[PDB]
Formats: sequence, structure tokens, C-alpha cells
Amino acid sequence: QVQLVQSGGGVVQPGRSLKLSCLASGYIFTSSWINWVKQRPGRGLEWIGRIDPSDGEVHYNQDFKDRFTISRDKSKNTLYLQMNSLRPEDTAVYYCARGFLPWFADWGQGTLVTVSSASTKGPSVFPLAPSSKSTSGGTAALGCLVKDYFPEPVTVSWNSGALTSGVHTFPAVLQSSGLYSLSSVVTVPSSSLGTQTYICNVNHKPSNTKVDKKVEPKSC
Amino acid sequence: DIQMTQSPSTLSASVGDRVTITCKASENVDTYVSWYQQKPGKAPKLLIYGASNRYTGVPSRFSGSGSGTDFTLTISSLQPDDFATYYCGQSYNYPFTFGQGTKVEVKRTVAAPSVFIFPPSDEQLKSGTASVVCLLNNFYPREAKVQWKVDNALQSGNSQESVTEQDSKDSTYSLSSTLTLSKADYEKHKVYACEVTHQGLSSPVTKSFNRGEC
Repeated sequence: QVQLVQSGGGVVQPGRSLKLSCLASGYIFTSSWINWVKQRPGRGLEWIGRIDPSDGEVHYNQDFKDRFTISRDKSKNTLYLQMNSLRPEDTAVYYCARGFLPWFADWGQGTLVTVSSASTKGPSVFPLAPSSKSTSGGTAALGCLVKDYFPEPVTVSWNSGALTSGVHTFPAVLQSSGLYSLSSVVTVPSSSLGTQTYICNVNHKPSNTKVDKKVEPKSC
Repeated sequence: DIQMTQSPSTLSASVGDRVTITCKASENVDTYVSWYQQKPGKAPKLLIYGASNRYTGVPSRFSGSGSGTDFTLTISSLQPDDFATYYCGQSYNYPFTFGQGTKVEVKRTVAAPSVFIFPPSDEQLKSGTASVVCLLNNFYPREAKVQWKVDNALQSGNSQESVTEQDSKDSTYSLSSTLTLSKADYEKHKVYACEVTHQGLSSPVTKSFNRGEC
């Protein structure tokens, strides 16, 4: 395989501090440099820093230099990343590669840190009901607008996962308000409408919400 | 400091092809550029360290070359696995910088989108808000545009969209685009239109309705 063991962070209110861990084996700990790499979703990779295996000399990035501190623990054999004074811009996935020379060979699975003022909300599921005032065309388009919730994620099924073909559940979009929203559509033969029932199955584990919205074909 | 840059950004390719990503260093390193391969929802893995030195297990298709400021990863024959996102990253000067990233995508024929414009459900209208959804369907390539026009007034800055990732079967993308507004304004207009452009469409596809009529 070739992995390490990260275990910190989650949803964190802004301005507040946070701290991640990166557990490494006794030899790995006293035999290599541990780089903490950053990656904001949809963008490349930012190197945050390193720490020599003998003493733990830390080398940061002058950006993160200002508010991120890398430490470790001999007894526990774990590296650290102190993230004080959090901004929303800190919403990213953190790794802790391990390696020889200036190489990032062994990467950890990564920990996701989500900075947001937003409270836990259940989704509002609306119908994306097929218009009868439309063209025959051939197929149709069912759907459920799962709007205003926090935090991710949601499990959208269609007819208890019996209908699985032609189902496009789009990526959650972060609205200005700070709440997500995504759609789960499934095109079907316009004739199948009426005859076969179509019910989406929304599931939001965080707010323990689970809702089954049946969508009716409606021109109006 | 040492800005690293990749190209092409995206890359249409199919099983059996000879792919080639081009990295560029604004500075001079020697052979301190590595290539990584991270797939969606996954941590990057090293392919080539040194400049040409392949890492353990990395199949003999991945090959590295170049030195100084111009580097290049080469895949001698594309496989199912090889469809992912590749990065480069100098480890010569402090700090260590990585390339923007090049995505490899399964190539197929041009397919135009099947548009569907959903009008607000009467229950969300109670909520005060009214989301008008426009679904571009099973198109290829990604490059497609959506233009919302309320009362023939081209809208701007009042919508959001999310694209789907390569279909495991169709190799076709799917795009949703929502026009979001309160109901006072939804109730203040009549015609809502989703003009859709894609390079696979002979003319722009317009879908619309009339707040009220049916």
C-alpha cells in the first residue's frame, strides 16, 4: 500500500483554533521528514512545511508561517499541525506525506477541515416534476431539489435504489448563505411516467433527516 | 517563489493512447520534479521521483524526462487506471511548489446536451424562494454554456451550476444550472429562459416557460 495514519479535524467555527495528528511507526518517526501538504478542493497543492527526523527542525511556508505550527511527540510517534485563528479559506484536505530526500513518497489518507459558521440543518426536498405541457420527446426528467442543509453529505436514492440507471445526482453547491444544495435527476421514458412510481430517497445523517419525496408528473 | 506550471489543463484520451503532460519551471531545478497521480476522492501517489526515476510499483508505462525548466510525463499506452489527475512539483528550492494539475479524460464522440428547464414547485414558493432548474444532459465535451434570460433580459450573477464527472459508461458529462431568486420577483416576471450552447449544437437550444401559463 504505502500509507500513514491521520486522524484530526472536522467542522470548525471560524476564528477558532484546530489541531490535526499524523501517527507514524517508531522507525518511520526517527528516519524521515514529514511534510504537511494542503489542498483546497478544485485547486492544486500547497506545501505547508516539514520536520527533520532527528530533532524536528521545522520548515514552514511564510504564509502558513504566521499561524500554523508543526510539532511532534517521540513517546507517541505522532506529528502535529496546529491551526490557530481559522478562516473559511482553510477549508481543505490535509495530508502528511513521508519520505527520502526532498520526496513526498508515503502519503497519509488526509483529514478534511471545514470552517463554517453554519449550524446543522436538515434538507428541504422539492419536486423537479416532469411537465405534461412539454414535448413527448421520448424520455422525461424526474428530480428532487435537496436544498438548504449543513453539513455534507446526503444520500439520494431513487425508489429505494431500485431505479439506478440514468440517475445524475449533482455535486453539492455551497450557496452564499452557507448551506449546500444539490440535485438528483433521472431521465425516463415519458410514457413510463404515471405508470411507474418515482420517489427519491433523501438521507442526511448529520441532522438525522430522512425524507422520501414522491414526484408527480405535472405540466402545471 | 518557484512557480511550477502544467499543460495541457485537460486531456481527451482513450485506452491505447500515448499521453504526454508538460510541466514547466519558472526557475532552474536540476532533476527535482516529481509526478503524482491522485484520482477523485483520493490522496496523490508518487509515480516518478528524481526526474526520470520511477517509484515502486509504478507500471512501466509511466516515464519521466526533461531537466532544468522543461519536464514531461509520458504514458506509452493508456489503460483504464491512467484516467486521473496528474501533478508535478519541484523540491529543489524552498518552498516546495506543485503544478496546477492536468486531468486525463476518456475520449469519445461529440454529443449535444438534452435540455430540460424545471419551473419552481409550488411548495418552495411558500418558502419565499423560487429555484428555476436547467438540466443539460449527457453531453460531450464538458465545454458548454448556460444563459438565463428572464423576460428576455439576460441575467448575470444570479445563478449556480454543478457539473458531473465523466460517466463510467457514456463518458458523457451532465450539467445542472439553477436560477435562484425570491418569490416576489419570481411573481414579478413571466418568461424564464435557458438558452444552451454546446459545440455539438447547430444553434443554441432555448428552453423556457411562462410564470403562470401552462
